[PDB]
Amino acid sequence: TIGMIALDAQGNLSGACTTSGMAYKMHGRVGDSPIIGAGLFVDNEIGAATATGHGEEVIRTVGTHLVVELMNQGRTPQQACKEAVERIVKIVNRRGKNLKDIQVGFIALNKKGEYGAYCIQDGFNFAVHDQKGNRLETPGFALK
Amino acid sequence: TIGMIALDAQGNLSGACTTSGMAYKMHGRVGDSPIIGAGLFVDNEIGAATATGHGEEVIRTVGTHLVVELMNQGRTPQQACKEAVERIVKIVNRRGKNLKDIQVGFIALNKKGEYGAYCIQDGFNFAVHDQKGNRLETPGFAL
Amino acid sequence: TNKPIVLSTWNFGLHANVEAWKVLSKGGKALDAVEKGVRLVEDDPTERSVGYGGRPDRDGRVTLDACIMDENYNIGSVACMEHIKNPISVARAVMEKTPHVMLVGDGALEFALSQGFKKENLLTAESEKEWKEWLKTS
Amino acid sequence: TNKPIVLSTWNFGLHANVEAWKVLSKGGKALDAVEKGVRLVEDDPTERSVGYGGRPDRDGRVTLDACIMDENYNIGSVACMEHIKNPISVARAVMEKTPHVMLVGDGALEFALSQGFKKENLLTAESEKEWKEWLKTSQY
Repeated sequence: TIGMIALDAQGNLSGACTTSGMAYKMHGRVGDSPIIGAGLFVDNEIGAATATGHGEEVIRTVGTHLVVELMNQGRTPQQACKEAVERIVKIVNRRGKNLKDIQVGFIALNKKGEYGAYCIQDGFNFAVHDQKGNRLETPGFALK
Repeated sequence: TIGMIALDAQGNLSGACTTSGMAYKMHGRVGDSPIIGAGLFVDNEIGAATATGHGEEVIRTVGTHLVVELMNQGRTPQQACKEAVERIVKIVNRRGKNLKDIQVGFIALNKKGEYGAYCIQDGFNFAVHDQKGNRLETPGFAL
Repeated sequence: TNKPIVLSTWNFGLHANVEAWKVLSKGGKALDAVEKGVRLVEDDPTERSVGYGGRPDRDGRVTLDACIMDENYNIGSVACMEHIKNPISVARAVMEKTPHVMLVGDGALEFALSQGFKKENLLTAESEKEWKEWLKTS
Repeated sequence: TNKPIVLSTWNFGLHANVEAWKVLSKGGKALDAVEKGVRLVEDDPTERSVGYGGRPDRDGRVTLDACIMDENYNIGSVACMEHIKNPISVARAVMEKTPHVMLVGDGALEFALSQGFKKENLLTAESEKEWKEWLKTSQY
């Protein structure tokens, strides 16, 4: 799975998300990648975000929309990603599930070019490309 | 399309959305009814919401998830439904579309048993059943 | 608080609410209530907007979409499913008897049948006729 | 304001970022940049988690999922589609040339072929082999 969000020279946002899904999944199974507000969501008035992790968990939590909406509430891209994860962390615990068996994270971007990234668990990485160059970065995580 | 949401004696919320989609649609076309956060979303800590009508616009704004999140911010069920359809009418105009060919309805309920609804065009009603009885109400009224 | 209470869309939602109330008023779970309610409209061929009797796509196929969500974020859904009268139940089956949350197309029916769901012709002679009539203009 | 800028998921995103930058760095549309960016990962058979070379379902079928969102609230998505190496491009066609926003299964493949998209064998030998090896240790 690969999720990508971008802000062009015009200050416009856009995003793409495409995957083959979970290997050896049931036939007809759909993950978060193609669901708007789950694997990806874009609002040229607030910002954008794309997810990572178990598609089943991202769908039930509508994470990506949650992140963008939180940015609409005044949160910076990073605070929105962190706040969204911490909320899903509670939801997970509510379901009596161990944080070690579930991963859900996001990378966000706002109209000012500001971005964020946060996940439940450590180990994920993403790529950022601006006038500073192309680089691999690590996000923040709740499990620690 | 029939969307249903309820709060039992335990104080637990649940929702259900089933439909046959837009008539004469492209073969594998899928609406908002099967998508969580679009045609339906439930959060026992806040409330539940479900929608009907042109699903394309509901998937577009993840309506239901928005309605619940709004109620989370403190808005009343009706207020959340109202704000959601408003965001839809704004995007409809922004995309250069005519609101005349669009109809979207939202019905919402919170943990206190408070409910409400709203839509774009006249003609959409909702049914509410509580300890007082079973009746039909017109969105936008009451509250 | 105003509980128990149920809400459903459109005028036919009134009769559907009665089936849900039967569960609610007795103290039944909201999940079972919202399932029994919408199912009433699924089995009704006079309601050509839900399940049985529903208007087909441009090809003359009746594909159903449905999803369910309980009080603890457990979800279940099915999209573009054919021959199954009650997709709301298949969605719940996917929620409880599957490690996934959403199934579509053939994979939906396959799983459905594997669960004991019967295969039926959801296209009523009335919907088939109205369809053919539409084909003319488009 | 920091722009342009591209964000990509996982390691292969670094290479996908380069493809998107070629567009963004020249003042190109963000929609065209993100589409081209992920397309590279779809065309790469070495990346078995996206498009071509992706690991199939238990039945051995490679079904892809994808969605796209632009700057004007336009959206497009396809799920459980097979035989089309670039599902992100077919999703853009759904958004641009269809009164809908989401297609799945054969109908999605039907529209794709109707737009000029070509039928291809996404199941690589490696992916086909590993799947057969799975079936054994899986008992399916």
